[PDB]
Amino acid sequence: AWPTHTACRNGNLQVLYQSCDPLQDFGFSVDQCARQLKPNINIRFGMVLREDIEQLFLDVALFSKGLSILNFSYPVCEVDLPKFSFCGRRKGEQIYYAGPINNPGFEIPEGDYQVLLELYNQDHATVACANATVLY
Amino acid sequence: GEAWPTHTACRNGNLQVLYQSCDPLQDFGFSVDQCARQLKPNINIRFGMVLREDIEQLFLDVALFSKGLSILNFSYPVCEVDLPKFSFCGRRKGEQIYYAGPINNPGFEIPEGDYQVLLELYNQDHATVACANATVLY
Amino acid sequence: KCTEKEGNRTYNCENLGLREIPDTLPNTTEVLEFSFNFLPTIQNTTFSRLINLIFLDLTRCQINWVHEDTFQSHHQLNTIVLTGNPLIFMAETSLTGPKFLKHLFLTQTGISNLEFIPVHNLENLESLHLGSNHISSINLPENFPTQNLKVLDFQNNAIHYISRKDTNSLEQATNLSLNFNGNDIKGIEPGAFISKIFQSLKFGGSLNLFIIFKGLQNSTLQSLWLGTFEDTDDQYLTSATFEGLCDMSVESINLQKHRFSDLSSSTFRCFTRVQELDLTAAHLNGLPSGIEGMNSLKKLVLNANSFDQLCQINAASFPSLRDLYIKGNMRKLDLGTRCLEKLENLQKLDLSHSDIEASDCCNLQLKNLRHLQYLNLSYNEPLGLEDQAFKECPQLELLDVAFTHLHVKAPHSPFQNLHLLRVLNLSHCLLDTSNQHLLAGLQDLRHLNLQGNSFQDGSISKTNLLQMVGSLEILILSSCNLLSIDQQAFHGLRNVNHLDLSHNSLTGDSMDALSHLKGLYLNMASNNIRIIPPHLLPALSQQSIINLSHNPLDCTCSNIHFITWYKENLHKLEDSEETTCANPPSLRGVKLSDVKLHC
Amino acid sequence: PKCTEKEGNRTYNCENLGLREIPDTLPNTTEVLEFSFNFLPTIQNTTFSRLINLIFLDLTRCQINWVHEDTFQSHHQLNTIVLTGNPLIFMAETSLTGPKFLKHLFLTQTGISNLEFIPVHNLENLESLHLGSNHISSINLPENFPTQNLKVLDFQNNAIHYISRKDTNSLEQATNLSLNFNGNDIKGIEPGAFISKIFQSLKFGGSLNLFIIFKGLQNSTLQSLWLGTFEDTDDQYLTSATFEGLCDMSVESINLQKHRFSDLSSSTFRCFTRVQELDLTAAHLNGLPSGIEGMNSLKKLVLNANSFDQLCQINAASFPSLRDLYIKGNMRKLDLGTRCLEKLENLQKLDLSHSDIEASDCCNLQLKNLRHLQYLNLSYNEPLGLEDQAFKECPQLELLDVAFTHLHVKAPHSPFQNLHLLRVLNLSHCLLDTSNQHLLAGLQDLRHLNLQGNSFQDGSISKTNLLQMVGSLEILILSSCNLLSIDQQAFHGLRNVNHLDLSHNSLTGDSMDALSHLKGLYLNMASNNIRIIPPHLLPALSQQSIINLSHNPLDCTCSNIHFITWYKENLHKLEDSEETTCANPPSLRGVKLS
Ligand SMILES: *[C@@H]1O[C@H](CO)[C@@H](O[C@@H]2O[C@H](CO)[C@@H](O[C@@H]3O[C@H](CO[C@H]4O[C@H](CO[C@H]5O[C@H](CO)[C@@H](O)[C@H](O)[C@@H]5O[C@H]5O[C@H](CO)[C@@H](O)[C@H](O)[C@@H]5O)[C@@H](O)[C@H](O[C@H]5O[C@H](CO)[C@@H](O)[C@H](O)[C@@H]5O)[C@@H]4O)[C@@H](O)[C@H](O[C@H]4O[C@H](CO)[C@@H](O)[C@H](O)[C@@H]4O)[C@@H]3O)[C@H](O)[C@H]2NC(C)=O)[C@H](O)[C@H]1NC(C)=O
Ligand SMILES: *[C@@H]1O[C@H](CO)[C@@H](O[C@@H]2O[C@H](CO)[C@@H](O[C@@H]3O[C@H](CO[C@H]4O[C@H](CO[C@H]5O[C@H](CO)[C@@H](O)[C@H](O)[C@@H]5O[C@H]5O[C@H](CO)[C@@H](O)[C@H](O)[C@@H]5O)[C@@H](O)[C@H](O[C@H]5O[C@H](CO)[C@@H](O)[C@H](O)[C@@H]5O)[C@@H]4O)[C@@H](O)[C@H](O[C@H]4O[C@H](CO)[C@@H](O)[C@H](O)[C@@H]4O)[C@@H]3O)[C@H](O)[C@H]2NC(C)=O)[C@H](O)[C@H]1NC(C)=O
Ligand SMILES: *[C@@H]1O[C@H](CO)[C@@H](O[C@@H]2O[C@H](CO)[C@@H](O[C@@H]3O[C@H](CO)[C@@H](O)[C@H](O)[C@@H]3O)[C@H](O)[C@H]2NC(C)=O)[C@H](O)[C@H]1NC(C)=O
Ligand SMILES: *[C@@H]1O[C@H](CO)[C@@H](O[C@@H]2O[C@H](CO)[C@@H](O[C@@H]3O[C@H](CO)[C@@H](O)[C@H](O)[C@@H]3O)[C@H](O)[C@H]2NC(C)=O)[C@H](O)[C@H]1NC(C)=O
Repeated sequence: AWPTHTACRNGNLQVLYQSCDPLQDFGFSVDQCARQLKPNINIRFGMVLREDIEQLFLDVALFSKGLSILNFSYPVCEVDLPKFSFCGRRKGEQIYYAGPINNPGFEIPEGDYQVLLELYNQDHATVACANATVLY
Repeated sequence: GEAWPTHTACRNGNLQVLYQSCDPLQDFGFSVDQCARQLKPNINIRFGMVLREDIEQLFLDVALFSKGLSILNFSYPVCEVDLPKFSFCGRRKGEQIYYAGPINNPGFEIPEGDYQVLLELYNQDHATVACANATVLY
Repeated sequence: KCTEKEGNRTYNCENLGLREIPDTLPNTTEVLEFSFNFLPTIQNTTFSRLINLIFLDLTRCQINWVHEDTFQSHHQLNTIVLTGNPLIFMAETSLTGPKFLKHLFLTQTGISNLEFIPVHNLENLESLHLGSNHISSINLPENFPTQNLKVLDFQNNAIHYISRKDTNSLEQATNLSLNFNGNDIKGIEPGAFISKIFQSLKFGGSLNLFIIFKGLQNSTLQSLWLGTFEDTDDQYLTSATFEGLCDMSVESINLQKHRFSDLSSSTFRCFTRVQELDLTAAHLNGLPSGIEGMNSLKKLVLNANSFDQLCQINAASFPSLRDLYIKGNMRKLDLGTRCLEKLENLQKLDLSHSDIEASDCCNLQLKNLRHLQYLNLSYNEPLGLEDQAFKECPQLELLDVAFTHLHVKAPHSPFQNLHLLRVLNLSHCLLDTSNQHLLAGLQDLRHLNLQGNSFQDGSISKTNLLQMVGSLEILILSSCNLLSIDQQAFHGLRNVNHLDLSHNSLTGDSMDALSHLKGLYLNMASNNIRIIPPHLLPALSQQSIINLSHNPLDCTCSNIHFITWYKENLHKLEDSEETTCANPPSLRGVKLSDVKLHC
Repeated sequence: PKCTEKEGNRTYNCENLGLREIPDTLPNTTEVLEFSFNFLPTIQNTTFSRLINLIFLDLTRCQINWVHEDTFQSHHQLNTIVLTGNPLIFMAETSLTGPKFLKHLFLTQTGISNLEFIPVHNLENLESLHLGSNHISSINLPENFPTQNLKVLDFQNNAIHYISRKDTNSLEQATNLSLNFNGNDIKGIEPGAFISKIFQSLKFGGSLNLFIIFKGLQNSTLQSLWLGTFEDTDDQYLTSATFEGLCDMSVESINLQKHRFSDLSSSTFRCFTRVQELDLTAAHLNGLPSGIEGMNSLKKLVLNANSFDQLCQINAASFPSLRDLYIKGNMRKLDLGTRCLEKLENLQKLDLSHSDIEASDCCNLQLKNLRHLQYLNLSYNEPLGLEDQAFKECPQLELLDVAFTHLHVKAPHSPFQNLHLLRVLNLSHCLLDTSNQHLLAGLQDLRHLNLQGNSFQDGSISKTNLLQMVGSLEILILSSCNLLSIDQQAFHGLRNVNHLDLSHNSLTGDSMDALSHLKGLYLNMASNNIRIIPPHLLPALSQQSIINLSHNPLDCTCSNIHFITWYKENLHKLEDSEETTCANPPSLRGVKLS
């Protein structure tokens, strides 16, 4: 299986992830690691696309002690609204993004959690998959 | 295993120039734009390769044959530490190059018949940068 | 192994790490998806076996060399995709061969000099894709064919200036569209686009629109995309910004995601000849009143903004408007009353996902919209529809309120007046299906979606609301937790041909209700069908396509008649691969196709 | 399969071997690893852990995609990391932390378009950062990017079109910083961007508008400015107008190679008044204008590769303070004239090589008045006719080089006679006539002579010869002269030598007699016809420091037994041992004499 990378490490806080796309790994990092996540945080991302992303969606499922908690879906790129400069890139293009995502602020209650993140396009093709662990 | 494939540098009429790479490590892409008996001065070429040696210093050796007899040998520097003649001089080992521009040749009415030319680019430590076993056919 | 995506004509070989074309692949192959394989060198020999290719995708195959005559034997090649290859050199005749090569993708191939592209056989090109390269001048080489060029994509490159000299290169083209998205354009020589040959231009993410407009002086464009992105650096549009616009003509402008510094009616001084305006996610809390410079607008898009009352758009400004989109509003949108009253010619209105919630809907809230054909109120907070709630919409043709809870007092008929209405989507509206007069008025409706609502006792009776929409062709009743459908439930439905009962809990006897129908698409996937009694087996055989997938189907002798039927009619059966036995344990998981029983 | 031990247990070369991992062969003690052209898609903490003492690591063109966290944690002495030519997808934040003093990082042609890609964590000790041939368009560094010790910053062949004051302010923490912009098409520079005194040297090679550049560099102090162009670069034309911006700045050294001067007047150099070095190489010059006044304080002028007809056309009057003058590679018959450099009283270096010079009564009038000249280079020229006392008028000369320029000297003339301070003389392939005993008369104090490629009567150096007239020599090169023998008492009278090169002749073991009176030299006898080394003169070899007997048909019978035990005993003292092998007998032909 793919290696477990460290998205970040401030103090006792740290966020680990590993790619659950069997075809490839990818590179991800967050810039400030804090309990109090500011809004409009900055990320870094490095990957080669295996699908066109004119339409691109994010699914997030959050887990605690193997049972589940919150599920949502948000669109990143839509035909009538590319939110990001990288929208509408083609399958086969390499990407490096270093910039903001538009997250509202939120805390994270203390506790060890596993988050499962999935980026996919309109045909439900996998663009990227992270099995992530947040450690308090 | 197999030797490198013979590419066509050009083909105008009955004239044509073929070449094959004699660097065992790799091929390279070359083409001349106008193919004529009368070679104009300052002709334009096209070239594609990955460098395996630094070319701050770079020299060209040309040996020409015909009826398998030796009719001329010369050496000309392409890049020198005190004179980089081309924009690509001083590139590092490992850099990919694409050059599409002039070289500073002079005239040359190509005489009738057939010609075997051996071209060798090398640096100051005699390391191979590029090697062509070329055939000229009229 | 590759995948036969279509009989002998299309195959997928992606991510297989192949170093050569398989002997498996037949002469008759026309579409080959060959991404993520390993072809360092490409030659005359590489694709010779496959002489009839129409579409060839070599994305990300590590190609370094494309040697001479590679495609000589490939007369019908239409599209070549080379995206993501570290190309070192392409021979002069490397793409000659095809008689009508219309699309070449050279995206992210490392190109910084356009002289690198072999021109020999490009005169039939309709689209050339050069995005994410290392390019800094759109100036094409001399003697580069551009006559049939209709799309030319230059995204994410290093183009900082466009000159008259540069654009003149493209003079042979006709109706050409260019994409410059993600190039930081610092200047354009004025008049570079005077040529009438330019249909559409995109300058996405550009940090100085004044510069752009000034450059496009005296030009005619179908559309101009000047939208920005989240990640793009912060600017602020002004009335000043658009001064250059009234020395040019564009039918369609997009200004997505921008911030208007001091929005006045004066800001739109030069929008007088614009026909479509898109202000999506422009941080608007309203529009100014009395514009006068959107007098000839036909299409306005105000999606993803922050309005509080609908009237704040000041509709007075755009009398000639045909289509209005206010989808995805970011806070409770109060529709008000008589707010769109002035928009007498409106035909499309999308209010979906805009956190709207209305009380006595919708005659007042849709006052005077005599000619509306499409209304979308889906994904909203609850709506109370009165009797005849669209009486002020007699020409409505498609109504969509999916995922918007409807509150209707039995026995009101909310859609009575809508006699020209053919498509109605009430999915997940939590409709009270008791009200036999819910769907009154809709004798001539053609397409009804009642997905994810619910019927008393989990059953559709002899008597029921569908007896008011008799002329239907498409009926969707999926996810309604139906346990049963009465034998006569759908007598009265004269013209059905698409029936979706999937994701309920129906059993085989429920197929009785279908006996009087012929040649439908019948979807019964994900139900609780086990044994299909033989007497009502001809009900299945009377149809065109059947889906019985994801059912706990029975594979004992008690279901023998159904199993021989299924094998006999395999061709008529959709989603066959996922139609498998539950009983007995030995055959659990076995596809029905493969069941071998003896009785 | 196998790497090469380039130096004992410390340097190895593993290039082009397609390795997917570090070999177990490679030892703990490795400090320099050249690992180009291998296959390391991913790089990790485990990749280089066996090799804990690396100082220099070259991973060029290894198809690296990923450089994962803590890769170099255990590599405290890493000085240089070379990543050129790898398709990098992502580098972890701590991927280069570990080394205590990482001084050089090469990220050339690695696909970088956003400088945020480079992990800053452990870069504060960087002395050089190489970012050429990437997809970069702004030299603006990220905030909190260390620049204090940055001394070289290479931005070649990128897509940089504008440089702003904001951009350059990023680099304010640097001191004596040098930047290379060669091959970027610079369309504008915000004026004053380089007012900061921290900038030592800038290169703007191939740039198509020098007016724009100079205007940008207004009010700046630079050591040097490289504004040369190339063959392939598009055609411009320099004017007096072009350089107007130059006299609102200060630069010691300017290069304008390969340019074309539209209307060269003395007015063209109005703003060169504080320039100390000017290089006009291959500038299509047929001369220089007279009476410049604006190269009054020049010390170094380079006019190489031009097209002069007469030397006087350079109008030397213009540059009295000149020290070094280079006119190498002239493209047509250069006539030296007479008294032409007479005004250049302080000249110290003069290079006239490869300029197709055919002097004939040389060189007192050609070199009139050049009293302080120390270095003269007339190599690779057509024949010179050297006067008796050829160089009276250049007396304080120190190094004279005429290699490959046929000297015509009518015996018994002494052309070098006045050159009392000459310490290095190169007459290689000059086609001398060594028969003249007086050819080197007056060179009693010379310390280094090169007579390579000349001939001798009978191919033999007798008791009496021209070398007992240069009695002091330390370095003597007599290679590739076709010598069959040297007389026993031929080098007596030279009692100083410490470097003797007799290689590439047909000398034999009995020629070693001539060395008996000497001690501790570097003795190169490679490529001769030595077979048996007689034992009585074996101590002549043992008296020396380094010996090279390689490429000799050395004898490996019992008749050479004494020499074979000597050679094994003294292996350490023997240079090029690997290529020193037997000729006889057939059984041992090719065997290393070890
Ligand atoms: C009237 O207007 C409505 C409302 O806009 C239109 O609704 C559209 O309907 C079409 C057709 O049914 C849908 O198309 C299909 O889309 C999927 C991908 O769907 C993904 O998005 C879903 C919706 O996301 C928004 O809404 C959800 C629900 O509230 C919300 O939670 C999300 O966060 C998101 O939020 C919005 O925020 C703003 C609010 O102001 C919006 O405006 C903004 O735009 C944001 O949308 C989402 O639910 C879904 O996730 C679910 O499903 C996935 C699927 O696996 C699952 O993973 C999750 O767990 C969830 O269960 C997705 O993320 C697409 O894949 C389909 O593609 C199929 O068909 C196409 C062609 O049709 C083929 O190319 C393919 O082969 C494939 O088979 C399909 O395109 C669309 O989703 C929907 N749009 C919106 C915005 O809701 C309606 O069409 C209009 N009517 C008419 C007549 O035009
Ligand atoms: C005084 O000035 C003279 C004259 O310029 C200086 O001469 C220099 O001397 C140094 C030291 O000996 C030489 O350095 C070594 O160079 C080799 C590479 O040599 C290559 O170039 C050779 C010369 O080329 C020009 O001249 C020849 C001969 O006429 C001509 O045919 C060529 O065409 C070329 O022409 C010139 O055109 C113009 C004429 O107007 C010139 O101005 C212009 O500059 C052009 O030069 C060339 O002969 C040689 O080819 C021969 O040898 C190769 C070797 O295999 C063989 O393949 C061929 O078949 C030929 O037989 C080469 O192309 C370099 O490899 C050496 O590197 C070693 O040493 C260095 C450090 O010293 C180490 O890094 C390495 O480990 C390595 O071991 C070495 O640097 C130099 O060649 C020469 N320069 C010139 C221009 O001649 C002299 O140095 C000055 N004196 C003092 C005291 O400073
Ligand atoms: C409620 O059901 C209706 C009826 O099926 C759904 O309408 C469908 O909406 C989709 C997409 O919104 C339309 O598809 C589009 O077709 C056009 C034209 O060919 C094409 O350009 C687009 O790419 C897209 O595929 C579809 O035409 C339309 N169906 C009908 C019959 O009009 C509607 O989506 C449902 N609502 C929700 C919220 O799901
Ligand atoms: C004739 O013989 C002389 C004597 O050796 C040769 O002189 C040598 O010239 C070379 C190169 O031109 C000098 O090498 C240089 O050294 C400097 C300083 O360390 C370094 O910066 C350069 O990279 C280069 O290696 C060398 O110093 C010089 N030797 C001496 C003793 O001065 C000369 O080149 C010979 N002529 C010909 C045509 O071969």
